[PDB]
This record gives sequence, structure tokens and C-alpha cells, in this order.
Amino acid sequence: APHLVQVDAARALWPLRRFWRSTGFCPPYVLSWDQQLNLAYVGAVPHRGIKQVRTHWLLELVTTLSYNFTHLDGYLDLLRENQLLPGFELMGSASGHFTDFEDKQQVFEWKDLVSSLARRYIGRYGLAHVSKWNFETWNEPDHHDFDNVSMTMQGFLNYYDACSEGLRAASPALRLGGPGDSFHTPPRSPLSWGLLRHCHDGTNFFTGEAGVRLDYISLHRKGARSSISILEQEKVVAQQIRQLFPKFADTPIYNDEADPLVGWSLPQPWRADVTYAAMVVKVIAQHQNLLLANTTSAFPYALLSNDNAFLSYHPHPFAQRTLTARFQVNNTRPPHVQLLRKPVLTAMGLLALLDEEQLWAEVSQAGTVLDSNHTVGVLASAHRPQGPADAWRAAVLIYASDDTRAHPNRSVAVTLRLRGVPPGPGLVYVTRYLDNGLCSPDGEWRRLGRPVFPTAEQFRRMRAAEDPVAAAPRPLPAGGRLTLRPALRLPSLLLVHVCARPEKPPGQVTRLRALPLTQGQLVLVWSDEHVGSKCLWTYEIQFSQDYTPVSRKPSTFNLFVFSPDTGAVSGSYRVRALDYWARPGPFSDPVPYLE
Ligand SMILES: *[C@@H]1O[C@H](CO)[C@@H](O[C@@H]2O[C@H](CO)[C@@H](O[C@@H]3O[C@H](CO[C@H]4O[C@H](CO)[C@@H](O)[C@H](O)[C@@H]4O)[C@@H](O)[C@H](O[C@H]4O[C@H](CO)[C@@H](O)[C@H](O)[C@@H]4O)[C@@H]3O)[C@H](O)[C@H]2NC(C)=O)[C@H](O)[C@H]1NC(C)=O
Ligand SMILES: *[C@@H]1O[C@H](CO)[C@@H](O[C@@H]2O[C@H](CO)[C@@H](O)[C@H](O)[C@H]2NC(C)=O)[C@H](O)[C@H]1NC(C)=O
Ligand SMILES: *[C@@H]1O[C@H](CO)[C@@H](O)[C@H](O)[C@H]1NC(C)=O
Ligand SMILES: [Cl-]
Repeated sequence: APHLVQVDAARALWPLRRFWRSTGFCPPYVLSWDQQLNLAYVGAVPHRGIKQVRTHWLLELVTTLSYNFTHLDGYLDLLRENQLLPGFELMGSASGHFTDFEDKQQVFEWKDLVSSLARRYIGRYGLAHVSKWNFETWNEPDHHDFDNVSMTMQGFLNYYDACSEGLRAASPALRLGGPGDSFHTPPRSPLSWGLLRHCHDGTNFFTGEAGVRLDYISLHRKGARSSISILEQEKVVAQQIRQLFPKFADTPIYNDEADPLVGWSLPQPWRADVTYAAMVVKVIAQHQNLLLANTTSAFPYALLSNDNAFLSYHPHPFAQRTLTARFQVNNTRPPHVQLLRKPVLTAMGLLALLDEEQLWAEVSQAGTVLDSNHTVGVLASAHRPQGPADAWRAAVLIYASDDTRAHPNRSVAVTLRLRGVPPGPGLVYVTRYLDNGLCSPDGEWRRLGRPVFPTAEQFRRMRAAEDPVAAAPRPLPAGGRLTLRPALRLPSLLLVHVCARPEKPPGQVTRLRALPLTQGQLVLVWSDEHVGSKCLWTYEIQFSQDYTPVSRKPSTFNLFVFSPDTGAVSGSYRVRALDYWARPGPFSDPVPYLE
């Protein structure tokens, strides 16, 4: 019996927030060319699909009473250039200065450091930008990862008050949360539970007032290979917080390390391809449909982050918990680094097309209704037109996922019945499909024989599997209805995108950049902020030597590796958007490049 999926486009039930637009990593580097390419890939996810990079040890990029912020300036400028925000963990010793947060003088000094850095980047980027940053406490305070810093229970409370008063001294508009740990049953997790008590009922180190600001509560809960287990654990902790700390009943909860499995560097075949991608989507659907979609308990769940911005290493380029797959090519003159886009990163681009209202949807099999706690599920959104540059849109994202298990032998019959699409001009739909057969760079790597130092040709062949199989825009049937019967594989993802025609064509592509990889090989990366519509077929790239169109298969990811057979890359480049009705947007400013 096939899976039946119905979507009611006429039933916009409630807001749908893109709560999953976060990644993160821990340095072992942050200014290396490897990292610069990595963050270019992360920022290239369309429509701000990844917004935050939660980065450990940021205050080891400051040296020491005056401070040198050079290395921190560099990293934060790097994020800014890629339209990314720091998940700013106030974590580090300022290169050995801080050693003890029960030393009164050190507590005052920490406050002044935090004030200085906060005011510095307010000056550097503006208060409007810095007020969006999730400042956070030291990572996992109950896992004793403090190097040479003494952090007792009392020290952690003093530290927190310095963090909070230091940020306030910069501006009251800045946001601070924590503890970013797992909240195990007492007597476990004493610093986590202690922080909440302190903020709820304790005394401020600096002011002596009862209670201390806490803008959000961050936890870490990982699935041990189970998707639904993440959600189950979060509900337990959230309820405990609600009853034990009534003032925090409406305090936003973050799970900013919500991964399928602990230990990012452990090689796992399922991390290499669409298995991981589909599980990530499944976890997100479970959170929207079983936690946020008008549940009786209604916990204030606000953010979910997959901690997968790490760079992979030899001999596991694809098998680690990373958005990209790194190849250090050591036999070129000089040695260079290349990155590939893993399906999980591509999947963040499909998620990014989900809009601000959730539509009514039901999955069933043989009359039995199945919620997102099953192998097949759906998230469906609608968009209210903003101006002449956009129109009505619907995005239906369907996953087939058995968590960390793939099933190459199996095929999942699915019948999608879309109903109630509101009438409008040039209504078309476009399907985007991912599975391990057609669109897995790891799979291509292995068909090529697993080359350790891939050639230019081998990279082209691997990159040819990055994008989803996209079907050309077809007119929507009459009555605002669409019935499709795809044969989904396990794992797979299917995005059906139904768009009405906007009045104006797409806007201008902006902030084009050329980044060198090696001889005759280069990355083109751009912003899509002013494009003004999500209904895009591809981005046309043109190259001039004295402009001709660079021929490539369709892709809406804001990054392209140009690697021509001739090796001629010197000249000027320009890029523009192309919508589902073949209408071009204006060209970006031309970017020159000389090799
Ligand atoms: C081409 O050239 C590049 C640049 O020179 C080489 O890059 C090195 O690659 C190796 C992997 O082959 C890297 O070494 C590995 O680093 C891992 C992470 O290290 C950090 O984290 C650990 C643990 O937290 C710390 O101990 C460590 O100090 C670092 O902070 C380690 O996990 C690896 O060790 C594990 O595997 C080895 C097997 O070799 C076991 O012996 C160990 O017990 C352990 O299980 C490993 O050390 C290295 O960091 C890379 N250097 C750089 C600068 O990037 C490429 O290897 C080379 N390519 C080829 C094909 O030769
Ligand atoms: C998700 O579904 C699983 C089953 O697939 C649920 O786990 C079962 O829970 C019941 C409790 O009524 C137990 O009796 C069973 O032993 C469990 N079965 C298995 C296979 O583990 C789980 O409770 C569901 N979770 C949510 C949040 O709906
Ligand atoms: C700060 O550190 C940078 C990087 O190490 C170095 O180049 C510079 O000399 C330092 N600046 C000052 C003012 O000490
Ligand atoms: Cl994982």
C-alpha cells in the first residue's frame, strides 16, 4: 500500500519559523584558506539558509591591561563577508591571562573585556547587526573543558554575571544565553541547573540585585542515531525547567548541538550522503509538527543547530559530520585545497525555500494516519506576496528516511495530492529530487576508485552530483490541483515548488567574489539578498576576455566552481538570476580576475 500525502494550500494554519538555520564547529586554523572556502560554502546556501556559525574558543583569538583583537577581527570579518553571524560563545582565557573566576579582580577584568569587545564590534558593524548575535556562555560547563581556567560552581556564576553586565555596559539590546549543556538529572549537570537557579533567584555579583538576565536557555541533546529521541529528550528537560523555574516558562529554548550522533570525527558511511541529509530534514519536521505546530504543551522551542561546520580530514573526506568534504591535494605545485558540497549542505538549500506560514498536511498509509515519527513525512509552507518583486508560493518538502539506515533495495510509492491552490498568473511547479544514486558526490568519488588527490576531471565528475535532479517548470493543472506519484528511494528528499508569477523580474545579484583554488580552477560566490524572489531556475554566469555564457546544468546554490578544459580563467565575470518564466534579473557588477 502506497503512502498518501495531502496538502491543503488554502489552509495556512500558523507561522512557520526557520528555526534550524545554524551550524557550528570547534577549532583544533580559523583564518586558513581551508576555512575561508568552508564559510564561503556555508554562506552560499540560498536565502540565508544558514545564518549562524556557533564557534568555540573565540576568546583564544584575543591576546593580552590592554587586548589585541587582530585575530578575532579577522574571523568576524570573514563571517560578515559571507553574510553569517557568530554564535558567540564567551569562551577562552585571552591567551592565558584568565585563570580563576573566584578571583574578584579577574571577574571585574572579564566584565571589562566583554564590554570592550562588544563595543568594538558595535563600532565595527553597527548595533543593529550585533544585537542579532546569540552571545552564549562557555561551552558545556559540566564537561570540565576549561584548560588552565579554574571554573567552580561559584566561579561560573561570577563569570556569567560579568558576561551579562559586560554586554549590558556595551548595550542593553545585546542578547545572552546559556549554559549550552545537557541538563542531566540532578545531582548531575550541577553548573547547568545552578545557572538557572542563580538567574532565577540568585544575586548579581556586580549590582547585588535579585535575579539575573537570561535571554535564552541552550541545551545539547543528541540522538544516538535516533531522530525522535532528540525531541523526546528535549521535552523532558523543557518540562522540568517549566515546573522548577516558573519565570522561565516563556524563555526561548535552543538545542544548539542537536546532532544524530555524538562525536563529529567518527567515520560513518551514512554521514557521507543523502542518508544524513534526509535525517536532518526529518528531525526538523518532527520539531515543527510534533513540538511547535499548536501542541498542548507548547514549549518555547526557538533554535536547532546541527554542529557540522567542521573540516574533514584524511582518510575520511566524506564520512565525518561535516557540511563539506575536504580534499587536500598535495601533489600540485603548490599544494592546494578543494571542497565538495555534501548532500546535507544541499538539503539546507531545499529547507531554505520553506516560507513563513505552515500549510495543513496529512500523511497516511492504508487509511492509517502517520505523524513525522515515521519513515515518510512532509513539511509544507505558503508565502503571502510582499511586493511587485514576488508572488504567492508553496513549498512541499517530503522526506523518506530511516534515520541512519539506508535501504538501496527498497522503493517507496508515494501519492502527493495537492489541493486548494489559490488562482493566479502563470502558475507553474518545479520538482527537486535528491537520492544516493543520482546526486551523491561520495558515490561518484567511489565509482572513480576513491582517488586521494583528485584531478580536475575527477572533481568535475564529483561536483556533477552535488545538485538535485530538477525538472523544468510545468504549468499547474486547472482548479489549483496537482497529483504526483513519485517513486521515492530510501533515503531521499523531494521538493515540489509551486509559484505564481510576480509582476517584476528578479533583482540584482550582489557581492560577487572570485576565490582561487589552483591553476585554471576558481570559486565564484555571490549574495542573493536583493533578488527578491525564491522562484529561481538557475544563476547565469558569463565570462569575458574581449561576455559569453558559461554553460552549466541548473543550480540555485550561490557558489560555482569554474574549471574549464582550456584552463583560461583570467578576465572578468558577471552573474544574474533566471526565474521559472525565463525572465532574467540584472547582472551583478563585473568582478575582474587575473591569474
Ligand atoms: C596532505 O597534506 C596535508 C597537510 O600537510 C595532510 O594533512 C594532515 O592530515 C592528517 C590526517 O591524515 C591530520 O592528522 C590527523 O589529525 C586528527 C585531528 O587532530 C586534532 O585533534 C586530535 C584529537 O582531538 C588532537 O590529538 C590533535 O592534536 C589535533 O588537535 C587526528 O584525530 C588524527 O589522529 C588519529 O588518527 C591517527 C592515524 O593517522 C592515529 O594515529 C591517532 O591515534 C588518531 O586516532 C590525525 O593526527 C593532520 O592534522 C593534517 N594536517 C594538516 C595541517 O591539515 C594530509 O594528511 C596529506 N594527505 C595525504 C594523503 O597524505
Ligand atoms: C515514536 O514512535 C515510537 C515507536 O516507533 C514510540 O516508541 C514506542 O513507545 C511506546 C509507548 O507507548 C512503547 O510501548 C514502545 O515500546 C515503543 N516502541 C519502540 C519500537 O521503541 C515513541 O514513543 C514515539 N515517540 C513519539 C514522540 O511519538
Ligand atoms: C597584534 O597581533 C597581530 C597578530 O599576531 C600582530 O601582527 C600585531 O603586531 C599585534 N598588534 C599590536 C598593536 O600589538
Ligand atoms: Cl551526527
